[PDB]
Amino acid sequence: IYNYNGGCVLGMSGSNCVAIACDLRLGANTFTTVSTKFSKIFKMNNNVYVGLSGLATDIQTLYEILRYRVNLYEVRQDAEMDVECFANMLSSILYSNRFSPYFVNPIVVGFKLKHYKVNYEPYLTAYDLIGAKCETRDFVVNGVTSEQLFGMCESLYVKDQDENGLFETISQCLLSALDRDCISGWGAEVLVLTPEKIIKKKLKARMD
Amino acid sequence: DRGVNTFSPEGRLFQVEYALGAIKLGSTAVGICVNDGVILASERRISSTLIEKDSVEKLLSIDDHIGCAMSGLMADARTLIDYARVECNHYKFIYNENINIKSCVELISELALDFSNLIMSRPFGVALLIGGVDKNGPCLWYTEPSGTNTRFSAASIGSAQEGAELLLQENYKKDMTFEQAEILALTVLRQVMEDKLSTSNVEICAIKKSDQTFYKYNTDDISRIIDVLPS
Amino acid sequence: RRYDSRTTTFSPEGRLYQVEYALEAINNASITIGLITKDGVILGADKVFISKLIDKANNYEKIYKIDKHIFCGVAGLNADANILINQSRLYAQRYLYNYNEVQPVSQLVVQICDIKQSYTQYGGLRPYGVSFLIGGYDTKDGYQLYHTDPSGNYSGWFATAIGTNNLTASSVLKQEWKNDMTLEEGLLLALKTLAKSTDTEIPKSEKIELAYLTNKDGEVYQKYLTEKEIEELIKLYTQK
Amino acid sequence: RWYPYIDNGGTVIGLTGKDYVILAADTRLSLSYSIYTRFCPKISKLTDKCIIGSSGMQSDIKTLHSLLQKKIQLFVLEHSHYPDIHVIARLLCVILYSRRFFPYYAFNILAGVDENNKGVLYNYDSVGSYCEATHSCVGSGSQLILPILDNRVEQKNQLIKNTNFNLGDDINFVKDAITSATERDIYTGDKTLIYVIDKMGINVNTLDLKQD
Amino acid sequence: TTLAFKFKDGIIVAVDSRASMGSFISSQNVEKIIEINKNILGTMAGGAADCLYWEKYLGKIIKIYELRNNEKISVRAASTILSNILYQYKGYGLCCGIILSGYDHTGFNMFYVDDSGKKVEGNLFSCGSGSTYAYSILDSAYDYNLNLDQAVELARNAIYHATFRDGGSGGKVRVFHIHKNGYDKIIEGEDVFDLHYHYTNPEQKDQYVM
Amino acid sequence: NLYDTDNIIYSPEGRLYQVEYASEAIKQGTCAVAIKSKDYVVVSGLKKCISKLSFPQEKIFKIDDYIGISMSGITSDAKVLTKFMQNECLSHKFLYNENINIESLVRSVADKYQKNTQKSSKRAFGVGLMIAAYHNEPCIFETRPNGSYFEYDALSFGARSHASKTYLEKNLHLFEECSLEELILHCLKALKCSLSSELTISNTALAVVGKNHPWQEISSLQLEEYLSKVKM
Amino acid sequence: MDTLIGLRGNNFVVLAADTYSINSIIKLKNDDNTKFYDIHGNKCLLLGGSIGDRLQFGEFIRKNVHLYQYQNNTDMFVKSFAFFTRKNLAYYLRRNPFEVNCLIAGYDKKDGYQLYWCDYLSNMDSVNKGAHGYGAYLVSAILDKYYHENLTVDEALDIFKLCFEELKKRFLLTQINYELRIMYDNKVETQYVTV
Amino acid sequence: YSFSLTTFSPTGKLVQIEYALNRVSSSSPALGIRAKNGVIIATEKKSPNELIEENSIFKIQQISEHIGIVYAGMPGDFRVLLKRARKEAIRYSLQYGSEILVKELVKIIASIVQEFTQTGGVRPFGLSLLICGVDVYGYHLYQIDPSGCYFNWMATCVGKDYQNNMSFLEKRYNKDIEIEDAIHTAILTLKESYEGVLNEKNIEIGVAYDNKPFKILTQNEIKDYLI
Amino acid sequence: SYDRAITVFSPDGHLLQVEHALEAVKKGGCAVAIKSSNFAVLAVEKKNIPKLQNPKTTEKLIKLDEHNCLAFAGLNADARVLVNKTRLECQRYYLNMDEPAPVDYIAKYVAKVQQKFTHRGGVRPFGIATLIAGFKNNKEICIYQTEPSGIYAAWKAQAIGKNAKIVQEFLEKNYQENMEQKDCIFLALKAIFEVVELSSKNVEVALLTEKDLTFIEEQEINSMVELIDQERT
Ligand SMILES: *C(=O)[C@H]1N[C@@](C)(CO)[C@](O)([C@H](Cc2ccc(F)cc2F)NC(=O)[C@H](Cc2ccc(F)cc2)NC(=O)[C@@H](CC(=O)N(CC)CC)NC(=O)CCCCC)O[C@H]1C
Repeated sequence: IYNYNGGCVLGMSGSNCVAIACDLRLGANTFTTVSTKFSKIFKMNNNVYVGLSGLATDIQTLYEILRYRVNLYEVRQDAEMDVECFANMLSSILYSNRFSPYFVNPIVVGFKLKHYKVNYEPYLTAYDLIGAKCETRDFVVNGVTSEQLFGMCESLYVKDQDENGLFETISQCLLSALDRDCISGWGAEVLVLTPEKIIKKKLKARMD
Repeated sequence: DRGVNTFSPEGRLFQVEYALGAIKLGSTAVGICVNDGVILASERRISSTLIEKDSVEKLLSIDDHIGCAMSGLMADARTLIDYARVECNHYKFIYNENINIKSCVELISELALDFSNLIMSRPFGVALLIGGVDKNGPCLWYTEPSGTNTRFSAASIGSAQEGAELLLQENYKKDMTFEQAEILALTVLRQVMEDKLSTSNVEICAIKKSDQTFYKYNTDDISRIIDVLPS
Repeated sequence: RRYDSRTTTFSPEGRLYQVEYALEAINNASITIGLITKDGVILGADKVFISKLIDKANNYEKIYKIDKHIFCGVAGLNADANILINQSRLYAQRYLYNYNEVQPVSQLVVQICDIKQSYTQYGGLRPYGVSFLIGGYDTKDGYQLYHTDPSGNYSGWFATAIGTNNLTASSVLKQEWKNDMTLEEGLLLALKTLAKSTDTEIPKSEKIELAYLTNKDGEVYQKYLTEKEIEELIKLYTQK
Repeated sequence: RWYPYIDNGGTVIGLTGKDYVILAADTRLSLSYSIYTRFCPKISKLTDKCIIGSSGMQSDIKTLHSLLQKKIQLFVLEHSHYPDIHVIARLLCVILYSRRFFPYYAFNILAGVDENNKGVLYNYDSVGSYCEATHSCVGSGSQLILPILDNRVEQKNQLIKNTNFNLGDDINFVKDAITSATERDIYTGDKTLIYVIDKMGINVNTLDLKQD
Repeated sequence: TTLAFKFKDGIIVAVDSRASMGSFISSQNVEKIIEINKNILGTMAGGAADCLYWEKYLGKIIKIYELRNNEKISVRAASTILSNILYQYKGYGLCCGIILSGYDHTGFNMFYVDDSGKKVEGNLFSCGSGSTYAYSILDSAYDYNLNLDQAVELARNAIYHATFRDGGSGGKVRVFHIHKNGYDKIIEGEDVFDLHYHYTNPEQKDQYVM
Repeated sequence: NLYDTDNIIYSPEGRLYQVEYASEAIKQGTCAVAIKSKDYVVVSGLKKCISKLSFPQEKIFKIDDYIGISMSGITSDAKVLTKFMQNECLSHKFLYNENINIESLVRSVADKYQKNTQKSSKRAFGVGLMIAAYHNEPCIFETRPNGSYFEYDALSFGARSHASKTYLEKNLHLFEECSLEELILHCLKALKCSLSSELTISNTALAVVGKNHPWQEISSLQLEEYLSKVKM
Repeated sequence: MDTLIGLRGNNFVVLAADTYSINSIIKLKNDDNTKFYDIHGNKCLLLGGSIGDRLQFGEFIRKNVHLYQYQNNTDMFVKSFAFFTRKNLAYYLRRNPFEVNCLIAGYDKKDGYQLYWCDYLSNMDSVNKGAHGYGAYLVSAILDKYYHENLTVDEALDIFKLCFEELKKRFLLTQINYELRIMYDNKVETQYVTV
Repeated sequence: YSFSLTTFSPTGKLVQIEYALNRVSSSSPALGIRAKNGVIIATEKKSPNELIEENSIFKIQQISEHIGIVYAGMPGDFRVLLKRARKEAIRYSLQYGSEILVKELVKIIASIVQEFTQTGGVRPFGLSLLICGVDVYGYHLYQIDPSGCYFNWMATCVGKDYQNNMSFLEKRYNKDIEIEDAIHTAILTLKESYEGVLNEKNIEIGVAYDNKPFKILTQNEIKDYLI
Repeated sequence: SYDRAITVFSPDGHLLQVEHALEAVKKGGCAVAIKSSNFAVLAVEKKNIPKLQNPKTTEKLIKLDEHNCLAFAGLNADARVLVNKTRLECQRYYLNMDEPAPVDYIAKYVAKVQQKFTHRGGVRPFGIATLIAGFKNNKEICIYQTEPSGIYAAWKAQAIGKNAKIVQEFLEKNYQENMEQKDCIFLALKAIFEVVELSSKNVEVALLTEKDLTFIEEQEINSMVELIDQERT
C-alpha cells in the first residue's frame, strides 16, 4: 500500500543546527508518477517541523488535523508550542484510529527551548503508523526508502556539525538513498533551521 | 397557568374546547350528499383585489375520489390534508383498491389528538367536511378538533354554519337528483353570504358516482348553475 | 412547569423580555471602542478597576484573539464571552480544516449569532449576556468591524462604541472619525473617546488597553499595547 | 456456518374456469430423504372466497399464512368489508418484498373468485413478483405438471382444438395430474386436498395417493 | 428484452413476455410496462420483483408530488428519484433495469435507469439479454420522421429477432405508443409463432437453416 | 381548589381530581347497557344523533370473534383502546393459534390506563369500556379511568343510568335461566327506561354473543320486531 | 476506462474527456454529458468512473458549493473547492466508497488559472497538467514533450488534437468523440471534437 | 423539563450568582500570595472541637505535582470540582505528555462553572476556587468565582471581611517579596482577619518552593513559623 | 422549556404567541413587491447611522437560488436562519428532482416550517413575515406572501411591516397589469415612501428577471426620489 505513493523523509541534527529533507514525488499505481512538487515537509510552528511519509490523502488529512489542534493550542495558551507536546499529541492522534489507521509513517523535527537567555536543544523522533515513538538523538529516517537512508547516515554522520556540512551530509545521504529506490525520488528539498534563520534549498537530483 | 392536557371540572379538555372556539370563525362551506354523488362548496372569502385568487383555494383533493372543505386555522388544515393524502396513497400502494372515506377521516382524527401522549404539541384547531365516493356508496363526513367524527347527508362549517344547517334542514329531501342538490347548495350558500353570489365569488367540486373522480367546477359550469338558479 | 422562567416566549409587544434585560446588562458594562483605519482596525477598551494587586502584565480581559486575522472586544459578562470565544476558535479552525483557507469574518460572526439565536429560540435556556466588536481582515472584503448582540443581530460598522456611555463615545466618533486616516491618528482618537466616555480629562495608562491588526508585509499580525507604549501614546495625546 | 433453508418438498396445483377455481395440494411433509408425517395441509383458507397454497419451508409458509390472515382480519375490522383477491395479492407482494434480503422459502399460489364471479389465480416467486394466470403450479413437481397444464388449458401446437370444458372434467384432470406427479416425483405426497371454489361458497374433498 | 425509441409522433415502447427462473420459464405471459403516470410509462428488466416494486413505489411518490404541487412531473425528475433510491441499496443485490419514457411540459423525453444509479438521457434504449440484437436492428433501420405503422413494424421485428437468438426472451410482443394525451396499446399481445412464420419462414416447407 | 392543576398531586383528602374529572366525562356520555344469562351476553346502547341530517354515531364496536365492547366517553380514546385490544387479540391468535384469555386483555388495558394516570405530562383516558365476551362462560367486565376493573352480571354507563340500574336490580334474579329473546327484551326495557323520547331502529344498537353464537349485530328487521314487541 | 485529460498554463486552462456511456459491451450514447460539472463562477469539475458514482458525487459537490456561494454571497476560491472535494471524497472513501477520478479546475483572482489532479483514493495535488484512465499512459508523455512556459490556447488545443489522434490510433478503446472545456479571459468555452 | 432556573432579572445582575457570592462571603476565608520565587495558598479552618481531626478534612489539595488549590464555600462543590479538575489535568497529560498549564485548567473550570450557570435543572456552584501553580512561564495565581470568570492576581484574599484583608495585604506586600516574608504576611493577614487566637490545627498552608513539587506544610512547620 | 407547548389556544380561541409574532413583524421595517409580465420588483427600506454604519452588511433583500428571491420584515436573525434553511431545501430539491425549485414549492415549504415551529414544543414562532418572488416551473412569474401563522397566498402586489395596511391600500388604487420596468420601479418607490422618509439612502430596491437579480444603482434611485419629491410638491 506504501508502494502506491512511495516517499521518503530524513532529518539530522548538529551544533545549534537541525536539518530536515524529503523527496517531492507523488505516485500512482506504483510505477507512474504524476507530480514533482508534493512536499512531505509541512511547517507547523516557528521552530517545529513535521515530515509525513505514506499515502498522500492520509498525509494531507493528518496535516489538517494537526494544524487544527496546533493553532487551537497557540490561540488558547497565547504562546508558542513545544516539540514534545506536539510529539505526544501526534502519537495520541495516530493511536486514536488504532483500527483502520492512517497509512502514514511520520517524523518530527525541531528545536527544544530551555529558558533560564535561552538555549535551543535539537530534537528528533520517529513514529510507526500507530505512534510507536522512539527518541533517537541523531539522524531519523522513515519511509519506503528507510533502509538505504539508515545505511547512508552511519557512514556519513559526523556527530555534531556545522550547518553547511550538515546540509552536505543530509543532501548526499538523501540523494544516494533515492537513486537506489525506483518509486522514490523526483527531486528533493532540504530545510536547515537555525535560531537565527532557516535555509530552504532544492537539490539538482536525478529527477527522471 | 395549566398544561395542554388538563381536564376541566366538567370532564372537558380546555384546549379542545378552545379549539372548538376557533372553528366558529372562518370561511363558510356547505356539503350535500345524494345518491348520484357528493357536492361541496365554499363562500370564497376574497381578500383585496391584488390577490390572484387561484392560490387561495378552499377545496382540495385528498385523493382522486375524495374532496374536502376547510375551516379554522388554515395552515394546520393543510398539514392535516397533507398527512391524509400521504396515508391514502400509502393505502393505494399497500392495497390496489381505493381507500374508503371512513378510514381516511379516522386517520385524520387519529392525527388530530396526537398532542395527547397516549410529535405534536397542541390541537389542530380545524374542522373538515370531507366527501367522496367508494364501493359502499357516496357519502360525506364531518371532523372537529375533539376527534369525534359524524357522518352526514348535509352539513356546513365556518362562520354562518348555523343558518346553513337550518336552511339545509328546511330544504333538503331524500331521493334527490344531483341538479336539485347543486341548486340547493347554491341557494343556501347565496343566502348565507355577505356579498352577492357570482362566478369568481364561489367555488364548487363534486365526485360523481359513475366517474368516481374528483372534478372542480370551472367558471362555465358555475355560471351555468347560477343562470338556472331560482330567485 | 410551575417553576418555569418563561425565557423563550414572546412579550405582548414582541420583545421576549430576556434579550432586553441582557442588553441592560451590556449597557452597565465597561465601554469598548471600535475603529477601522487604512492601516488597520482597532479595538481599544477600558479596564474595570477591581484592585491594584491585579497583574498588570498581560491579563488582557476585554480584547481576545480568535485567530491570527480575527480578534474581538468583549462588552458584557466574561464567562459568556469566553465560552463563545472558544466556540469561535473552534469554528475558525474547523473552516480551515474543511476548506484549507482562512474563514472570512462575516461567516464567523454569522455562526456566533446563529448559535446565540438558538438559545434565544430553542429550549428554555437563558441567552448569552455578551456583545462583541468582532474585527479582522480577509481578501474578499479587507478590514471589517461588526457589532453582535444577544438577539443574534449583527451589522457592519466603520467605527462604533458599546457599553456604558456609548452615546458620548459614538458622538465623539461621529465628530472626529475620517474615511482615510493613519494608525496613530486612530489610536489617538481611541484615547480621546475613551477619556470622554470615562469622564476623565486625561486617560490613565493603567485603566485602558489597546490593540490593532494590520496586513503588514503580506502577513497579518496583531499587536497588544503594553504599559510603556500606552504611556508614550498618552504623552503624544497630551502634546497634541 | 448454518444454512437457514431446507426444501421440505411438495407441490400445489391450480386451475381456473369461467366462474370457478380449482386448487389442489399434497398432505405430506418431509425432509431430504425421509418423511415426517403423512398429513400436513399447506392450503390455508384466507376469506370466504379466497385461499392460499404454498410450497417450501413449512415454518415459513405457516408464519406467512397466519400473518396474512392477521392482516386480513385487521382489514375487515378497520374497514368493515372483506378484501378482494387482488387486494390480498398486492398485500402478499408487499409482505414478501419486506424480506427481500432474507427471503421466505415459499412459492405461493393465491386462488379465489372475484366480486364479478371470475375465478382468478395468482402465482408467486420467493421475493414477490406476481401475475394472474389461468393455470399454475409450484414446488418440487412444478416442472413436471406445468407442461401438462399448458397442453390442456392453452392447447397450443394443436389444430383441431376443443375449448368445451366444465367443472368435473377440470377436477378429473387435476386428479390425473397430481397422480402422475405422485408416480413421477418422490416429495409429492400420499393424500391430497382438492379445494373447489364456486359462487355458492367453498367445498373441499380428499383423495388417496401412493405411499412410497 | 425491452425496447424504446423516439420519433415524430412520440415514443414507441416494446417488450417480450418471458419469465425465467434459470433454465425453466415460470410464465409465458406477463406485463413489463406499468402506467407509472397517465403520461409516463416504464419498462421492466432484470430482477422482476425489484423493478416491479420500485416502479410502483415511484408511481406512489409521483402521485404525492402531483397531488401536492398540482403539476405533472417530468420524466427527468422521476428518473432522478428512481436512481437516488436505487443507489441507497447499492451493494445489496438489486438488478433493476428500467427505461422511463413519457411526455411532459418540456416535451417527449426518455431516460435509462439501472440498479447502480445510472441515469442516462437519450432517444433510443434497450435493456435485457436481447438488448444487443434490438440495438443492432434499430441502428440498422431506425430513422427519425417515419410513420407510426413503420415504427410498430420495426419495434415488433426487433423484438422478434431479439427473441430469435435469446432463450431468455420470448412469449409475446407488447408494443405501446405514447403521445401527447396519454398512450394507446397498439399491440396488447401477439404471439411470436405466427410472427416467425410470417417473417423468416413465410413458406411452411422444410426447416429454416441458419 | 389548587390541587387540580396536575394529575400527580394528592389533595389533603387524598384524591386525584383529574381522574375524577375523567369519570365525570364518562358520566356525561351517552347511554349503554349490558345483560348476561347462562350462555349469552347481550349489549345495547343509544347512538348519539346531534341533528336530523346527522346519522347515528357508532356506539357498539367489534374487537375479535366472541369479544366486543360498548362505549361511553371520549371517542378518540375509545379508538385508541379499540386498536390496542384488536391488535392484542389478533397478535395472540397469530403467535399461539388460540383465543386470548379475556381477563388478561382486561388487565392489559387497565395497565394502559395506569401508566397514563401515573406519569406526568400525560392524561388518563376520558372513557370507560363495557367489555362483553364468551371465553367458555358469558362475562361482563368494566374499566374506569383509574387502573381498575370489575366484573358484573349487568351494567350501565352514563346518561340516565339510575333508571336502568333500578330496573336491572329490580329484575336481576330473572336474567339467569331465561331464553335469549326475553333477554333482548329486558335489555330494551332498560334502555327505554334510560330514555325517559322514543326508541327506533336507527337510534339504538344491539349485539349478541354466546355459545355457538359469534358476535353479530342484530339486523334491522329483527330489531324492528323486538321493538314492536316492546311497544306491545 | 473513461479518459480524462487536463492542461493548465499561463492565462488558459483546458479540460477534455471522451463522450461515451458504456454499459457492459456497448455504448448507451456517443455524446455523454455526465462527466463535466459546471460550477457557478469560473470553476469546473470533471469526473471519471462509474456513471452513478460520478453522478451522485458531482451533483452533491456542485450543489453544496452552490449552497456555500448563495449563503455567503461570494464566489468560492478554487483551492477551497478542490480541498473540500478531496475531504468529501476521503470521508466517503472510509465508509461508502466512490470509485471516481477527478480533475478540478478553475480561475481565482488570488491564485490565477490553476488545476488539480485527484485520484479515486483522494490522492490530490496541484499540477500544471495531468490525465486519468488507461488513456493517461498514452497522452501524458506527449503533454510533457510539447508543454512549455508562456503557452497559448491554440498550441494547447493542438496538443489535445495530438493526444486524441494517439488515442484513436493506438489505444485499445479507439476513442473518436471528445468534449473540451476551455477557461480563459473570464469565459468558459466548450467544444466538441471528432478526429 | 430542563429549563434555566438561573435567569436575567430586570437590570440583569444574575441574582443566583449574587447569592453564590453571598455564600462565599460568609464562608471561612482563604488567601494566596505570589512571591518572587514561590506562590502560597493559605486558609484558616474553624476552631475545631476535639473530636475533629485535621488529617481528614483538607481545604488545601493538589491537582498535579506543581498545582495547588484552595476554596471558600460549599465542600461538596469543591470535591466534585477538584475531581473533575484532576481529570482535566490527566487528559491533557495523556494528550501532550506534560504537566498541565495553570491557564488552561483555569479556563476549563471557568467554562464548567459557566455551563452549570447556563444549564437547565441546576444551580450555580457556591464557592470560589483559588488555584496556584508553577510552569514554564513563571508562577501564577488565579481565582475562580461562581460566575465562571477568572482573574489573575499577585496577592488576594477571599471570604469574610475580604475587603479589609485585601487592604491589609495591599499595605504589606512587594513584588520582589521573599517566600518567607510572604508566609509571614499570610499569617499576619489571617491573624488580623480571625479576631481571636491561632495555633497549629487552626490554620492550613500550601506552598510551591521554586521549581519543586507543591508542598502542604505540617503542623510542626507551621508551629515553627508562628514563633 | 425543552419539549413543551408554549404557544396554546387562548379562551377566545386564538394562539396569542402568533399575534405577538405579528406585532414583532409590524415593528419590523417595511417591504414591497410587484410583478408584471415576466419580471418582478422587490423593495425594502433601510436605516443606517451616517458616517459609522456600513450599508453593505445589510441583507434585507437577498437571493435564494438561480431564480428565487426573498424579502422579509421582522427579526433579522430568525430571517437569516430560515433563509439558510430554505437555501438548503432549494439545493435538496435540486439534487432529488434535477429541476430548479419553483417559487410555489418554496413558499409552501416556508409556510410549512413556520407552522411546524408554531405547532411543536420547545420552540416559539418565527417572528417574521416573508414574501418570496420567483418563477414557476412553467416560466410564469408569481410572488408569494407568508405570515408567521403559516398562511400563504399568491398576490399581484402586497407589502409588509410598518404601516403595511396604508401601503396595501395605495397599491390597490395604482397597480396596473403588464407595466414597464421603469413603471414598476416608480410604483414601488412611491408605495414604500408613503410611510417612509424621503431619501435615497432609506431604500434598497432591485429587479428580478430570468437572467438574475439586479440591484438598481444609486443614481437612478436619486433621480426617482427627486422626481416623486417634485411630484408631491
Ligand atoms: C429481455 O431480455 C427479457 N429477459 C428476461 C425474460 C430474462 O429473465 C427478463 O429479464 C425477466 C424480467 C421479468 C419477468 C417477469 C415479470 F413479470 C416481469 C419482469 F420484469 N427476468 C426474470 O424474470 C428474472 C431473471 C433474473 C435476471 C437477473 C437477475 F439478477 C436475477 C434474476 N427471474 C425472476 O424474476 C423470477 C424469480 C426471481 O426473482 N429470481 C430468480 C430466482 C431472482 C431472485 N420471477 C419470475 O420469473 C416471475 C414470478 C414467478 C411466476 C410463477 O426480462 C427481460 C429483460
